[PDB]
Amino acid sequence: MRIYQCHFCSSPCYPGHGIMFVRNDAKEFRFCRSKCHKAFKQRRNPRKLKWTKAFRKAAGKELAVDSTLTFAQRRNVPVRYNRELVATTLKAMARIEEIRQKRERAFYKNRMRGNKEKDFLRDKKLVESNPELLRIREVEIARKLAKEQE
Amino acid sequence: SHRKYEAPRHGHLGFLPRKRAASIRARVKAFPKDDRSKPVALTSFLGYKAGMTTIVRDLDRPGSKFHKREVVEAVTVVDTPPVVVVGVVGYVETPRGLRSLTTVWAEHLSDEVKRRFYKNWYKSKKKAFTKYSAKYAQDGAGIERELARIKKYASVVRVLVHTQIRKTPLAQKKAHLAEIQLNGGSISEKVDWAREHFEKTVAVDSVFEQNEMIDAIAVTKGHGFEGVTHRWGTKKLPRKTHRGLRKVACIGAWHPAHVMWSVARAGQRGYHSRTSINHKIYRVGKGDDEANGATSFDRTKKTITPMGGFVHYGEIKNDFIMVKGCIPGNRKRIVTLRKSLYTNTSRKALEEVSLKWIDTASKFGKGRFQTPAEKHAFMGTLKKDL
Amino acid sequence: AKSLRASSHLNAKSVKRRGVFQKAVDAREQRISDKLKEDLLKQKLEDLKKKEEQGISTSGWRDGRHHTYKKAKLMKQSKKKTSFTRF
Amino acid sequence: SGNGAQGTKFRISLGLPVGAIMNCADNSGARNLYIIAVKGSGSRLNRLPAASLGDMVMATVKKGKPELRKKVMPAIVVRQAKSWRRRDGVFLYFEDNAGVIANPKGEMKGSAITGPVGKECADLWPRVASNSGVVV
Amino acid sequence: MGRYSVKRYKTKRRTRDLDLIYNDLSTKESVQKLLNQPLDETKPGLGQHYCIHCAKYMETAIALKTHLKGKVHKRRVKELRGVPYTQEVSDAAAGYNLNKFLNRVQEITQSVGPEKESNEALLKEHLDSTL
Amino acid sequence: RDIEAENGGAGVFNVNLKDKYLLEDDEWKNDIMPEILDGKNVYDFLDPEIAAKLQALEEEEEKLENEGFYNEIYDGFEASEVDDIKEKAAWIRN
RNA sequence: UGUACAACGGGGUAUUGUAAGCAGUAGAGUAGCGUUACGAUCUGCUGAGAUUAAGCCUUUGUUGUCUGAUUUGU
RNA sequence: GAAUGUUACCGCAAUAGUAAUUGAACUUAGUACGAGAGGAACAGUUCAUUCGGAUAAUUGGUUUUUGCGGCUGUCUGAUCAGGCAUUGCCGCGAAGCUACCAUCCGCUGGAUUAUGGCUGAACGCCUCUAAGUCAGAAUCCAUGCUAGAACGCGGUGAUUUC
RNA sequence: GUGAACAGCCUCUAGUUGAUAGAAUAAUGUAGAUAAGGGAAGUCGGCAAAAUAGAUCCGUAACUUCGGGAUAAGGAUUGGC
Ligand SMILES: [Mg+2]
Ligand SMILES: [Mg+2]
Ligand SMILES: [Mg+2]
Ligand SMILES: [Mg+2]
Ligand SMILES: [Mg+2]
Ligand SMILES: [Mg+2]
Ligand SMILES: [Mg+2]
Ligand SMILES: [Mg+2]
Ligand SMILES: [Mg+2]
Ligand SMILES: [Mg+2]
Ligand SMILES: [Mg+2]
Ligand SMILES: [Mg+2]
Ligand SMILES: [Zn+2]
Ligand SMILES: [Zn+2]
Repeated sequence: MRIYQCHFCSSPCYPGHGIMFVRNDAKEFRFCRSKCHKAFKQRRNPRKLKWTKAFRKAAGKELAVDSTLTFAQRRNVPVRYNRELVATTLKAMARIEEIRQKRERAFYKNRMRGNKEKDFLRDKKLVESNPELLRIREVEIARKLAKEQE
Repeated sequence: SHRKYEAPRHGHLGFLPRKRAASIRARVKAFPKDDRSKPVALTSFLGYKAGMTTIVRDLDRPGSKFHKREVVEAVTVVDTPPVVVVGVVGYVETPRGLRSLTTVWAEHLSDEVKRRFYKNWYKSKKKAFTKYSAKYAQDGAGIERELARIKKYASVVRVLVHTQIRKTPLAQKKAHLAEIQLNGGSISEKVDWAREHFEKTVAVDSVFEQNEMIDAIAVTKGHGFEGVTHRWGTKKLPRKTHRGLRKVACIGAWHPAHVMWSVARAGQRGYHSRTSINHKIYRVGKGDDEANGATSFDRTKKTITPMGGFVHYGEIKNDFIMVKGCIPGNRKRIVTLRKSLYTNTSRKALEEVSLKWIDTASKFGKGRFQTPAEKHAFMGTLKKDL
Repeated sequence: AKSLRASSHLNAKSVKRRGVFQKAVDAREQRISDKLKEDLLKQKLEDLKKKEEQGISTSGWRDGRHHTYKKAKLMKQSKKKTSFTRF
Repeated sequence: SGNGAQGTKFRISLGLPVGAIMNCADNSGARNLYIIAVKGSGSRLNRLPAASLGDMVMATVKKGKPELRKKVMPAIVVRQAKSWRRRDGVFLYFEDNAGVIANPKGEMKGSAITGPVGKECADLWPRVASNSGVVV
Repeated sequence: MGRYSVKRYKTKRRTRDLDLIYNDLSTKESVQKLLNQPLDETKPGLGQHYCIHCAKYMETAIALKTHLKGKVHKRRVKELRGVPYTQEVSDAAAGYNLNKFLNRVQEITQSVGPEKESNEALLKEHLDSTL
Repeated sequence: RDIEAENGGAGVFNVNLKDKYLLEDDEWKNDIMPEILDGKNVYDFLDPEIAAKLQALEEEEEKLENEGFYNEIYDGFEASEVDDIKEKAAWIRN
């Protein structure tokens, strides 16, 4: 029992879900969904489809290179079973997930800095550009307040 | 003259008539044979079908090609909160058959079970069992006399129980009431057990356990009026045949000058009573277990309920039974779980189930994530979260 | 093949059934019965703790209502000649 | 399950009814195979006999050596395009349908098999497993 | 689902994959073997006039020339410009075999890429000379 | 085969493949190896000196936490002024 | 007249695939004086935006509703 | 679906129907048997064929969810947002339905036939039969399964203030 | 307007908005569609559907009354800026 990643969008592939295609060079293409499988058959480009992790890593929407992203790799040389080593690995997995999530948040925050500045400049230009509508708003404010007063 | 090529007939003449079942709760027609030296036990239980999901089983089956290998199997989840014991019925043997001699109820019943006695509950004065409950006063004569009658004459003893439907996500408030046979000690011990358990709850783990074969009794899903092609599985007629091709071409070519009862005809499909047998209990889950969706191989702390809940059902918050395969009835239908009528001699009845993983991905779509923490961790930070 | 009702297969099945399979059934019965007793005891303990917070002849008729109902029914069956056992 | 087969065979989705043409994956000189019968086939009115991966069929060579032509020979299906369920938990399929020529004991006429061979067929037939370079 | 997509990309009507064509173009020996093929009776043009980029046989040299002068061939050439998108890319985007994927990208940028580009240049000028 | 014949016979005897394990502790033989933890495979995190690698990662995290890697007003405007501008812009767009 | 019922709203869970608007020095070039003008497209703000029970799950919010007809006795 | 006080809940079972089938595999075993060549079966196990009954976790098909996106032509001055094209067309598409194109499940007591016997006359031998009696077929009758007599039945709750 | 076009599709002038209705969405129909793998195994018989289709370029056999056959067959292509 192993969790696979979708060949198209890198989403997890759990047992029973999705479909596998075997090419004549013995390469398995595992797909999580009919959506991804039909995209593969139509030969669309996953690096151009915006909803895929391959695109998001290629375009820099999420951090792709970090020291937390190197712990998980296919192990082709086995190690003998050790109970305490299994326990240490299990603790480390949760710790690594926590640190990776913190760094992901920071990466998105750095990518989205400047947003408030852009919003304020846009709002200022709109307010400067509409003197008549603001006058209507002030008349509405004054009439509503006079109604409350009387 | 003789039919030129042989074929088996279409459909099964022993499941006739294909009419709508008389009740939404399918009847238990036979209980297991009573062994008197055994301890007292319930023979059946009541639950609600909640849905299906997927498991991975580490199979131990000597002689099988999948011995020491993993298999992916479908399971059915039945929501089973404890039943409440409310009465006892005695049955005598007569030359005309079994006859109910007397019925004894408990002193106090919930409104949950009192609703079963009403068509218009909100308008009623709720007077049911009010005079009966007054028979428990002044040392309980009448009650004691009827229990004595059950002890003196009954050859069969059954116990009246009801579901606690308020613990399910169902919109229905009116509970389901049923007779469950007591197989166990003597008649006197059966009656003493019932009297002791009046107004008490019996949980599903005091009736069943894991690795046990049980039987599912339920009314199948309805489909309304159906043509012969899908009701009976007959072959479609060639294209643009005059007066239709979803027909039997000739309903009689031979002498009796009637239509035979054995000829396929259009009519009701589904909503029939069915008793399917030998479904293996894969798991008896407890409602207060925080990780009742987790196994010894999958260390995720999760419950059985899939993300977003079971489609058209809701969440599993009570004890549940996970049996492999499929059972008659659709989700949220009341089902009766019965103990085996015989000692199964197949080795699958002896196998011990060891689950490696339980699927909790969303059933409302092509669910890719087992927990919301997993979905959030995979997707990352969203625009609204900042 | 041998049918489901084949005598020799059913004989072999009965020989198998009297042993390890019946052993498994009996052991499961004992475990379930013990759980049932513990469930009753636990309910008694919970009810006791909660109430700590708060503080025979079977001859004749079952009741007078039953007496009147059955007497009237039997008289009606006599009058209308609708008795299964009497003329 | 056929003579020469090793053990039981569990049910696989059928992809090759009678009249289908699959590729020849061995090196015996045949190019394709036309299915005319399926070993171990049941009987039911109007129902076409069909083959899945790991089945033995009777086939004729339509393209290839004339020495191989006009002869009806056993073949074993090693690949199918119809998707089938593996019990480990995935539905899968190959690009093409493909079979290999055998004798009634299931021994390979050719010396090697080109392309992948389904695990179910390889595990069922030891000589296919011996002549296989790729097992999925 | 629709009839057009079904009957064009049915599995029995599948075409060669782009990573396989990238490997075909990467090495000179593969290029020469695919350029000089034996006379095969069952291929269009007796197995000659084969465009490696599109993995396609043409009936004639004039057909191959008119094909090379086309937006379809240029579309395929543009598709074969980048990294060939193995399963390693999807694994790395999930965050798994990251060092392996980065090593593969480094090898493409350092060795395999420029050699493929030089082979493509030589192949294009040979096609210009012979056509 | 003698063990099988005395226990169940062929097709009834269930052999324990873990009994021949050569481990440091014999009590570890009948131990279940976990496979999944929160959408992750344990096997591709399983490694000797993963503890040392985790410690080095934690030193990196501490260095960032000290450096300040994890941590309304404009020229010519105050906080109430930018709030007033924002409210007026929302009114205009509506 | 209440773990009441309903209509909306909120939160989940799913589906698609990156909204409108503004900007850039990204854009084969062309025209006029390194600059401006046109320009398919590209990039950013933006897994955005839209939809989500009609037979999905859930709910400390808002607003309302709880009312008539007919018949039955040993 | 009227009617046998009314209304409600839990039940009984007369009668009628009835359902499962076939092949292979491991072990027995390279054994009995055989100069050899060859080569079984019972008991213990595992799959599959045909049929039947369900079911929708998953895979696949289906799409008026006209849900999301796109495309051609034309029309609304443009952008925007839209209309029409007898569901305009293309891609994906949940839900529902559904497929040996998907999954699960399908038993055990009595009496017998041929036949093999026991005791034993007829008939001072003998005899499975005459009286009596033991086994025994995928058979029969049941167990189990479906309906429940709308003119078969039982147990139990409540039973009206203009 | 599109387009070779009095084709089909959309629009302006002008003209209609007539044809028993409402509610539901069983079977069987009538009219129209889509379908995994296989590809005529269906059937008296490929009936019916599907597949082809505009234009530009390359190329085109037997036979022949030399006029044809011919759009033979077989290939490359097509948007926007
Ligand atoms: Mg679903
Ligand atoms: Mg036929
Ligand atoms: Mg009967
Ligand atoms: Mg046997
Ligand atoms: Mg069916
Ligand atoms: Mg338009
Ligand atoms: Mg004698
Ligand atoms: Mg009746
Ligand atoms: Mg098809
Ligand atoms: Mg024919
Ligand atoms: Mg025929
Ligand atoms: Mg001609
Ligand atoms: Zn995917
Ligand atoms: Zn090309």
